Amino acid sequence: NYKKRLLGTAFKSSPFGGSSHAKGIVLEKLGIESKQPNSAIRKCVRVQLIKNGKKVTAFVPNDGCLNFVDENDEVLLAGFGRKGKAKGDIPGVRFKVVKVSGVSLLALWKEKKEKPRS
Amino acid sequence: RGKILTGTVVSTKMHRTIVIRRAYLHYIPKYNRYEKRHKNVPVHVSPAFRVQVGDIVTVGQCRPISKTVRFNVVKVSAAA
RNA sequence: GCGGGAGUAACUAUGACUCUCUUAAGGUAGCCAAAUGCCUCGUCAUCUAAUUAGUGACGCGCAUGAAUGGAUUAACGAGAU
RNA sequence: GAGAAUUUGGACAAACUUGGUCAUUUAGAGGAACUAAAAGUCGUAACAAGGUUUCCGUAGGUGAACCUGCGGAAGGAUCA
RNA sequence: GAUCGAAGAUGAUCUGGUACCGUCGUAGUCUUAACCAUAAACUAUGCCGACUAGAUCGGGUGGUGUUUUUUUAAUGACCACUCGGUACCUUACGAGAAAUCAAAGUCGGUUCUGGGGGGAGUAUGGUCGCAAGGCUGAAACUUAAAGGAAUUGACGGAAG
RNA sequence: UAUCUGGUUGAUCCUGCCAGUAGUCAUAUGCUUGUCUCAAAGUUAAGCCAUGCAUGUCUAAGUAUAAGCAAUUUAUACAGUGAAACUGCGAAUGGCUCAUUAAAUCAGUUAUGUUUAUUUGAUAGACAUGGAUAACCGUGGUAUUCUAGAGCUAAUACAUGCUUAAAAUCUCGACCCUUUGGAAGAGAUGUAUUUAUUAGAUAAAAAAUCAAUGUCUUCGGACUCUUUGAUGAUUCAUAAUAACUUUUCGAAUCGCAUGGCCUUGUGCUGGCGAUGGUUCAUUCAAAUUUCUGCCCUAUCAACUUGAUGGUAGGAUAGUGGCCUACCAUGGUUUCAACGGGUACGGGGAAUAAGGGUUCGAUUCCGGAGAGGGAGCCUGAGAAACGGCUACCACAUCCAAGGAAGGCAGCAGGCGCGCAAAUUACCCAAUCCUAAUUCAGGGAGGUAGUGACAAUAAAUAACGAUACAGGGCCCAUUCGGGUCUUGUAAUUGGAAUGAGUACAAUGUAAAUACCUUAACGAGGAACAAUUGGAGGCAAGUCUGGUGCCAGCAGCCGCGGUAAUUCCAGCUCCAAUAGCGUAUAUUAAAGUUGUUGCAGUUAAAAAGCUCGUAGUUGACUUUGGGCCCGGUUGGCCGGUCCGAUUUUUUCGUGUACUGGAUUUCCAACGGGGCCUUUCCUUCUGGCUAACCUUGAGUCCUUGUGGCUCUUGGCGAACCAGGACUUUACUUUGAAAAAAUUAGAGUGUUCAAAGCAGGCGUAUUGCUCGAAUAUAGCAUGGAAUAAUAGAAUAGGACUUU
Repeated sequence: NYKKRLLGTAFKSSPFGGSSHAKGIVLEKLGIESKQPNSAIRKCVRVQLIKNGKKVTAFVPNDGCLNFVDENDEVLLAGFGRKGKAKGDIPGVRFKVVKVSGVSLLALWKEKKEKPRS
Repeated sequence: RGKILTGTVVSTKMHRTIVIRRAYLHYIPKYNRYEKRHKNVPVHVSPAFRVQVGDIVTVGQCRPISKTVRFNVVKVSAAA
């Protein structure tokens, strides 16, 4: 048949499959800086997946600066940057870390605050 | 099947049976331009053998005297 | 025929660039530990019962450099691992 | 006359082993390039006619953005 | 190989001047044969056919009147048209984001081509070439815009 | 039938990408967590699997444990004319999975050369005999699997056809015959189940019809082939034609209930039910095959010898390269072969206004697979998940000799992962399997688990009274009316969901029981949270922190007065859901078929030329070919009956709507294809048009007038019928008016109407098939001759 060569829409995500989230055993906990318009050291982790086996960097927001996501943490990894564009301040991250989840539930939640959860 | 289609002879050597090429005029659904097909249809003549190569012959169903050769040709029209 | 001494970039670490001395005046395209390397079992990957060859680079160039020429690049041998 | 077992011969299907050839993936000496990122080095190339009008193609040469030969365009006003 | 000159060699200019400028000068520039085949190769507007007001150059015809002029061929002068090319100018209807166009308005038959910027006309393979190189031709990744039409004002070793 | 907003700027309008608003998902994660009905619940390793279970059933198939014989067990009124054992029938059904498969798969529509346990309809036959054999008993070999010698015994298991008292009648053929009959054999047994003709084709044995010998005869007639085949004929089947479609084949077996007469070697016969071997049907199911349509990649272009096909045998249930030998050299392909990569396919499911785009879960239909690879048997059906044998790898048992295994069946274990449920209950109901009773079913019918989703109740709402404040209508200004962010030990209460006791009800093997009313008690609409507040996007103020702590989908905010961080109070929106994440579609006219641009934004190839391909000015026509409908076949709703019902089920008919997109047929097209003329002295000779248009009649629909509404005249639309003037080649005419003659397709079968007759038959119409300027050539008429067919007559040693 006829058509010009159309490419289907591609999410800029190195994990694939048909899965929302993913487990990952982690290497290190980093604290990287950012691009031009904003300062502050923003926290990240080097998540290596089990099923897919890809190296990704993920932003860990939390009300805990040195919150527990260590070297060998079984952390759950979601989207945010898969959904929408990738983040402006600290580029490279396009994955956000989920709280208290997975099989083992090692990575902790937002602490020192007593507004409703999230 | 029914109706008498076209069929010009391609292969002629042997006794009784030949091969014909048929052509059709089908629409390709998204184009809406016409196309044309090829099909190898083996077809039985007679123990007399009256066809040449080129002959437009009247096709129709008859006995499977071979499993693939269900067609017979009765009336030869052209000669080459 | 084709240079020395001195000072200098966040931070381990380096010298872009700048000054000064000296002489007639101080080198490009491209490549490197050599039929040439004091220093050197240098430094790293792969191979090997050990394996420095096979083959993968490192940069720590005693002392690479366009016509008695760099460089593109197929065929052929009682010549070399 | 029959059944079991043994031997010889014919034909069929597929596996296993060895060698050659092609594609893909991983490890990898080694080699070339890009993107992002503060400060630097050297020149003022581009930007007003930026004080030699620029840019693109192509060829040669230089520490360096570059300079020069040749052609053309308006991406200099106006239909050059 | 006459006339001018990339590269190359001296003089000058400048903070520097591997340039502009001036003195010289090699390959080129010219020629035959063969090759590579590109240009901001241009009307930046594909080809072919029919509908819709207004120049100039070439052909053919007319001007019972006037002029040229002594082989009078004036081919002319100057005017009417009728056809093709149509430097083009100018403009109503109409269209468009607008400048503008006068079809780049608007229509068909057929063919080519586009789907954000950078990465890229690159990487790699195929194919062609004697070689420089041509033709075909992506992705990872990066980014949130690149771009067109039109305005105001400052400035000029711009003009009045 | 479709509504866009924000972000490129100093501002504006285009171009254009991105981000967001919506609907959806077997869902996953954070958070909160109060119920129910219905539905759904391994997407990753078709990876490896422990243990229990998923496949049985009849005693109504038999001997028949009496008469005679060991031991043990069960039942009784007494007899137990006893059973649980050994045999036979199913395991190919059903359930699970998508590895594989661009396929002769599958999907539309069809076609022929077969098979088919069981079921179902009909005829005749069903006789007469023989030998073994488990179970069982006494013993014996092994760890187990597996069994060895020996004795007794039944059958519908198995194998012969030996015997012939008695034995009718008919038909057919050999031997033998004075041809009259005789001996011997095989078949048949009242009434019933599509044809004719022709062409091509296989095999063992027997037979019909005949050719090729021969003989006897009162010469009338009658006999007669080891073997071989058919010029011809017969029989089964197919094709073609006269109307079509579907279905259809090969060697005995008896047991049981009841009973009168008769016979009996004491086992017949009669009646009735049921089974088995044959013969021919029928139903249901499976094979095999023709044609059309198929995904991407041409940075995959050459591929193909058992390959295309014929010839013969060989093989098969059958068509067949299914297979081989020999021969020819073809077949496929740019209309995309072949290769590589990817993938089960359809009914359908989601989204959309539709077009389309993206998918192929559950359900249902078809195919393919059972640790890996191979082969076979058994059987009607298997080259077989719970069948068998050899081999290999794994894990397991073992006396070390050797054995036993395969969860892509259910529940569950381990590993993989974002992640997905009990080692539950049961044969009641439906359905399948076995004369019925009745038994089996991890099929199925149910239960348990989880906001997984939809749905409803929904996140709560009433009659009456007291008091305080601000706004508006009216006001006689005194008050009165309407109306609710607070408040009160306010008062009267009413109300679900659930538990518990008692009564009442239906199915049960089990878990949890339903419904109404009275009385008492407890709890209470079974604790409300989540998200947002700068613009897009409803909604702001005050403190605290100070580029830190932090938030971020986009553009951005935080370094001292932050509506963006953080907490409060203060607001908005929805709610048992709320937000995030996944991914598809819409937004997107951004791959444009419906429905897109190219002077300057991205975009006309440097220019000519030309092949394949695509497209086509034009007169008159029917046929042929092709494209496109509209109508009928299946399903749903409505109609009808039962019923409380618009639930739901069943049947018949009509209407309407939707779907599979392929065949047949009718009716009007569009596109595609076809000539003045034509032997010659000579005369020039012979013949003609589709249709359009107009008129008339009838029928239908609309509008006007009129009727409570149902009638009437005219115009116009559409359909059907009727209708000639007309057209043409020629002659006679002084010319010419005019006139005279002829023509306006053919053939066949049936059905209707139409002259004269009972009919026949002719004409016309309706429907099909076939063809659409003549004089070289071909057909018919006419004549001759040769062959064949058909009919009639004269003859015949026919």
